[PDB]
Amino acid sequence: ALVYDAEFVGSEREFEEERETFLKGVKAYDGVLATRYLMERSSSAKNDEELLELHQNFILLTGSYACSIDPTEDRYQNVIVRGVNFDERVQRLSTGGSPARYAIVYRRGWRAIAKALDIDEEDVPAIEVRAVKRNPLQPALYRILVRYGRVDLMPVTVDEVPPEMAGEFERLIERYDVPIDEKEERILEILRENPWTPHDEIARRLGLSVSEVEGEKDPESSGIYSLWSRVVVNIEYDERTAKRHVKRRDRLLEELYEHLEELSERYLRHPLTRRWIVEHKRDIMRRYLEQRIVECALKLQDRYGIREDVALCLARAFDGSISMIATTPYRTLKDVCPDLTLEEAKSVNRTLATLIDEHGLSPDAADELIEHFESIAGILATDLEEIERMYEEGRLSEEAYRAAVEIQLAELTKKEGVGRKTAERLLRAFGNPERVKQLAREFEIEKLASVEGVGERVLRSLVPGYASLISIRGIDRERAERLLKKYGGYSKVREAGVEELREDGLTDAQIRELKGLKTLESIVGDLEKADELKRKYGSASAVRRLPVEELRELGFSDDEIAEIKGIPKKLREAFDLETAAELYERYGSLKEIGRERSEEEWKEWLERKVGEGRARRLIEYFGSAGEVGKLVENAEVSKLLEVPGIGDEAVARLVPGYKTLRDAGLTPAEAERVLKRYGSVSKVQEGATPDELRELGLGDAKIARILGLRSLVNKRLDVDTAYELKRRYGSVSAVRKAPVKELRELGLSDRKIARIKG
Repeated sequence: ALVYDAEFVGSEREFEEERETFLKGVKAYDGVLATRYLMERSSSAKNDEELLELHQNFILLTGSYACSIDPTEDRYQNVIVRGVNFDERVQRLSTGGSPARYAIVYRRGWRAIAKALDIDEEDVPAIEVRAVKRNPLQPALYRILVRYGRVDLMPVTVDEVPPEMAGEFERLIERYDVPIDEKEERILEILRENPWTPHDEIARRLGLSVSEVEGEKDPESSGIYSLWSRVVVNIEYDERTAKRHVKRRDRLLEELYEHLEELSERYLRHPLTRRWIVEHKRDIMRRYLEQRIVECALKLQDRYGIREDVALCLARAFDGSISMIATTPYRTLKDVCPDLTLEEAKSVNRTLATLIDEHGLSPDAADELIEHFESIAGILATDLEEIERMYEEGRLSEEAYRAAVEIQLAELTKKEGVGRKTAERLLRAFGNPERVKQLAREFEIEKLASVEGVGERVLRSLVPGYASLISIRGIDRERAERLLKKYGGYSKVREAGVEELREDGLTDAQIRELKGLKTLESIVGDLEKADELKRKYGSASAVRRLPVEELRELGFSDDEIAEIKGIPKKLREAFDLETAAELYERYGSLKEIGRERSEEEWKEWLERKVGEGRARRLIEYFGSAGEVGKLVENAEVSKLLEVPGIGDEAVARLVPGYKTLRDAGLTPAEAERVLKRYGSVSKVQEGATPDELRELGLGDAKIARILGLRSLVNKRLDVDTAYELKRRYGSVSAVRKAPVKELRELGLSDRKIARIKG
């Protein structure tokens, strides 16, 4: 068994009220477990909808009591979870906080707290707060509230859950204006689609690990946990709302149990009473555990390719929890499952994998970092001088200590302009790289520049939008910081009103360059107007290609409108401005504007057959489209082919039957004589004779194809006899069925009769 422990150092009074709080939590979480038990089998739409709400209500109250654990954040010490000291982990965080509540947010973290409070009134006095799918709140936010003991923020009734803490979580994020890095934006993208997307799924879709997605439960980190921490610490604590919540929840917990009892009869023989849950607690927990072990073991095989026996071993030893395994040191994993290979361990523990493969650490040195900092994010969240203090006190080996420092430095030196000495100076002045990165995002340019080594290039790579503004001539460092802070980033500086920027001290040339209004100010002399059009429409091409009515409507004179559209003056007073523009932006220029069946009918007929391009080639070559149409009707193939760009393909599309004759091996001239003489390939097959085709200069081979005789010529019959055989009888098929003696009367030999018949 792994080590869970904690000692209570509060007074006797504080011991009593703390056990009171924890036991209420256990009782609330029993409701989560009991309702979960019922939800395993569906009933009816209205029944399990009522059951779901009850479930969520238990989740809220469990969360609320969890928030109340360790209010003064000093009633516990030496909080140990699975051999790991949580006191040291929470103290390293910039916001600190209760190590007890910190433990609760972890799976089975309640075990350390239950031991400290001597909870023995119930078999498995669990309090969990990691519900995802059925959580009435945004799951990450829910855990962060518990972490920060926000009794004031945690709702005590599903009906009183603010949308901004659930589906509309975006409203809460935008309300307090916190810095958000690129990775966090990628995560929020997924969560906007589905706020209740599991973190393993988010990681899978972003090509990240769970740890990268989650981050530390502190503002100075990166991930969804860090983002929510960044928001929540900005929300002032409401003591009155907290006390109202505390005043109401005990009574609410009883109502939920009364509701549970009545609703349970709708699902079972006997009601689910408080007494029933307590007595069957151990069996309910075991049932949950065994089915989690199965699912976990399968996942270890499917996703991580771990052997079955090893997977089953790991799953049981760690409560069927992948996230518990993924944060467990290699040695601890190998102690409970000796058959585990390092590659298998590196497969599930991405932190271990990265520390070894991407940072050349030994497994033992990596295990030090995992036990002390949990992940890379933990190292980045930790102040440099704190890591150095840990080394001096002999609580970190040399290999582990130096690797920590290198990881902390590399986070900054990967930026252009930042060397080791400058990176180190930034860490000593601002603690950790995450703080340094957040200062840049808050545009604290002067603050960062107070450090030696931090000049223009460093500021260009660290501070978002700084390089963009400082590139504009006449804008120095001081003004860049003012503009960035005032409007909240480069893009919003660029969106600011013209008059605003002028009174900020910017020149019209600077504003023009900022908004890219150059080509639009050339079109119209005003800058505000040019910006309004850039805003209202899209580009210079959009304003230019606008209808003339709307341009006059915008306040443009007809002189300007023609100038904008580029309409020359012999076109302006020749027509009205409406038609003058219509004709100009239809053709290239002025001189290109200088451009049984009728002419237009023949034109559109040609454009349908050979295309508009090839048709114009024909119209230009000859007199008109009516002349081309006259050649087509007379099967003048050769003369049509005299046109450059017009080959067999186009001619075949123009004159019917030509392709057929070309396929049969006839030259264009030969096909022309046939089409002229007979009119159509159909009438050729129906009426033309071999003697007539030989007159047109055709050889016996082509004639066979033309008359469709090759199905008889192949039987070593000549064209003449095949033609006569195909004529007297219906078709080629009918000849084969003809009487033998009837063939003999026609003069056919026994060998030819044999070839025909078989």
